[PDB]
Amino acid sequence: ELIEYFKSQMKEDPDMASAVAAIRTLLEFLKRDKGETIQGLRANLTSAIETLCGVDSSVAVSSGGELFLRFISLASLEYSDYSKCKKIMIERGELFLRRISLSRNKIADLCHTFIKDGATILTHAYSRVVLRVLEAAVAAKKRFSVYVTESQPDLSGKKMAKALCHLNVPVTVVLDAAVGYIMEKADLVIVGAEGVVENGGIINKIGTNQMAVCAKAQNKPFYVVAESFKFVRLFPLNQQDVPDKFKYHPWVDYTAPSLITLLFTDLGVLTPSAVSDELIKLYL
Amino acid sequence: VPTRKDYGSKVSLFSHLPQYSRQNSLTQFMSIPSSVIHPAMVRLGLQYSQGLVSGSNARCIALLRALQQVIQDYTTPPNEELSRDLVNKLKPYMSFLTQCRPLSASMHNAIKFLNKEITSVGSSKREEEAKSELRAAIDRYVQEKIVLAAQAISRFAYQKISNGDVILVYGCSSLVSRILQEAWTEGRRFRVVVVDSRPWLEGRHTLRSLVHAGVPASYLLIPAASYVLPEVSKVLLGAHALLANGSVMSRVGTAQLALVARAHNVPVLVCCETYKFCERVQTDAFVSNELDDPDDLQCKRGEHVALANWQNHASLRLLNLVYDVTPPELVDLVITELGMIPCSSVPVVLRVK
Repeated sequence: ELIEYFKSQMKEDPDMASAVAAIRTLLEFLKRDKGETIQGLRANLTSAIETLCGVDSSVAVSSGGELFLRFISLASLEYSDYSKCKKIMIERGELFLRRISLSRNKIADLCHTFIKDGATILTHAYSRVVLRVLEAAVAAKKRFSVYVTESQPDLSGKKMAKALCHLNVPVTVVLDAAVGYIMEKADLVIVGAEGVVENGGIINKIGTNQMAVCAKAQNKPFYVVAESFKFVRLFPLNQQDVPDKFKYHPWVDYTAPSLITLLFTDLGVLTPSAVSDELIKLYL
Repeated sequence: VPTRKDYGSKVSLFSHLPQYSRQNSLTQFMSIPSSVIHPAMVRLGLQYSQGLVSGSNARCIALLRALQQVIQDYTTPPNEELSRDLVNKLKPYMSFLTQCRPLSASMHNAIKFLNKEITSVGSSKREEEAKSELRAAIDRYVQEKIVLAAQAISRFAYQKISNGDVILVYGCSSLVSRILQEAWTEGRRFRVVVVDSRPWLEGRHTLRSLVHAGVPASYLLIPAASYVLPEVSKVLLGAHALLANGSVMSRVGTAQLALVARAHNVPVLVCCETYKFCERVQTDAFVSNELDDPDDLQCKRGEHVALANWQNHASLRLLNLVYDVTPPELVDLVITELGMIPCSSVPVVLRVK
């Protein structure tokens, strides 16, 4: 209907993530909902999340939808009036949006310390989180070089290099097949994530997993920068266990937590063993 | 010749290896003018026991010079042939030298080569001619197995050193020092990181050898090797022997350094000559090693020595290993006088020659 129009118009901010826009659309449609019962609202918003992930096939949209449903259930467990409960839901959603829209800056502030002077950083594709981290690092009078792969499916590496050149940072574009070649000249690898699975692994661009192995074979540190709304309760046993709704040439793949050193979220610097703890404490 | 006596209580895992004391010697129960053993052999054994010759090629050179002197002072008895008599006579000398200090692989190879050369002597050959030919053969062996074999290794290792490299060396090695000095003389500009270990502390023999040459060198102990390795470009290690299975037998602080270097993506290079290649194999430093004087582990820290009287404690053992074995998977390149061959081509060189 018109929910897709609003969701696609909310993505006029180039810095706004897809999951953030989906959550904003869900909150707007919860505000404008004329329902008088909690079950009808839950069902309508569930079908709306279904439509949203039908429009955008990213894992972040599904993660945000599940987080919104869990927040709805948590707010409904308390008051049980659906009027005062609705006001509480509205104010809590406002506060949650205001707190989650500034998580990238906090991630950058807490992650930019791990970058030394004169080190070499390896990135896979274009991501706003790595860009903000590198900007916060170069703002602290740090000097380093950046290697970025081209990400052949959609040339996001050239876009990342063009965005980094405006920051006066030496950047070099390498091919996807030359990952194992420049791995010895890189001091650390920093990648983003589209979704963090239960065990601790990530779900990212197709050329990420093969880069986490080549780093593990050389004891290179491998850091993942991702927000908190990307925590999804999924457990892929292998590359085939990933749902086809997210992969569709595959557009995404899974990386095991044993190849990940640290995660930098708005909750802080965590190990791959903390995502499962957070998901269990949330009772999603 | 009386057998050497054991000193101290040895470790249960190393209870099959002889452990001697540097203070006591066998010359107390021998003639002052030596009769059963040659005087040159007695001097060589005393130098080996006192630690005056504590290298690998130096020990072989000293042994070959002593053998040349013995052959020069040798006279074949009547009714006997030189080929068998000299071989039967040189056996108690080697037994006494082993009693003084366990022989090295280079010494074993030299003894085998000399025994073969003596056995390959004709019957109609004169005595003086045979002795002179044996001396000339020993001289040619020293020339083309140590002197000429080091220049080829220095020339092969020159193309592997680049400007701005950080080479990490360990202990004292003649070949490594010669390679570094010749590389600095040719025009290569780099810096060396010297690693040492207790109680010999022979790495200082290399450090002061580089400062006198002009190479910028640093010094640190083996427990702090993981701290300086992130800035190391390549690791140059010396080898006492290359076994037939690819393993490297060297100073006890070699396999550990090669293992820690693997975790930092630092290539490990091994330099050794083809005359130190052993046809035997070894998988761990427990089957064959050397137990040095356990009283060398004592150190004066502060005012007193914690190991001043360690014999009083019954269940207190002091282990002082000398050699260790590195697996072939931790070695990347082996430099010899024939070329830069992998660590798995050791039997091939053993089969060609």
